[PDB]
Amino acid sequence: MIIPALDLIGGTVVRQRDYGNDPLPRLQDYAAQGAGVLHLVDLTGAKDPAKRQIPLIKTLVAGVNVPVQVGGGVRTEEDVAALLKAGVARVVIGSTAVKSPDVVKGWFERFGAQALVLALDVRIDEHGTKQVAVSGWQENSGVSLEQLVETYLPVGLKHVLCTDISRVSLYEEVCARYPQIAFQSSGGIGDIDDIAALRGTGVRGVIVGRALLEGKFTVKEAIQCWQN
Repeated sequence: MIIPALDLIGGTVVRQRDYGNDPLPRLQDYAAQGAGVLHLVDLTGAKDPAKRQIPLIKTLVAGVNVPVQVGGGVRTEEDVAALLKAGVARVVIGSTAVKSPDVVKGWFERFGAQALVLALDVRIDEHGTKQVAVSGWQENSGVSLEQLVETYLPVGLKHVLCTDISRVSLYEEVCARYPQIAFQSSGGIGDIDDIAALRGTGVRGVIVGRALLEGKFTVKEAIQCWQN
């Protein structure tokens, strides 16, 4: 499916570039065009978990009729629980999934794999290895995408979000290798042709953010393309 995305700072939709303070009508129109899932990044919370935008997230989730996956500096069991309590369908786990796998495996056991998405940044190194990194501005963490995925398979891993931060063959490879996992792709979507390029790869979800904000195409057009 297409997964439209918004990044939020203090109630503001951002890319830094300001897109106004109307995230709810934006999300509602995404849903209205047929989106089955939405993606939110809480940039405020990612900078200070004490300022996690729980009240706003509550309102946004209550305001649409589709599951929303939400991430942004989720570090603790308590972060996960508070997001789910606010009505989030799935919590997106980034750096913590690389940093403390045994802890996060406990979270799978507690919350269920349907409630968790692992967001992994990947850069292809000199040798062609898919290296995991916790962010675009930090060095590789010393573990490959395959190795980290295989760490979580025994607790029923089902959802992985994969962002290529080095830049299709990448997604073809990992999706084929782990057909029991629903991979999402993130980044690199500049126009409708980019969505088409992902169609035969095995990727289950396509995160689309900035291209929607820039008016390159609509959610409806993205879905029609995806569905061929």
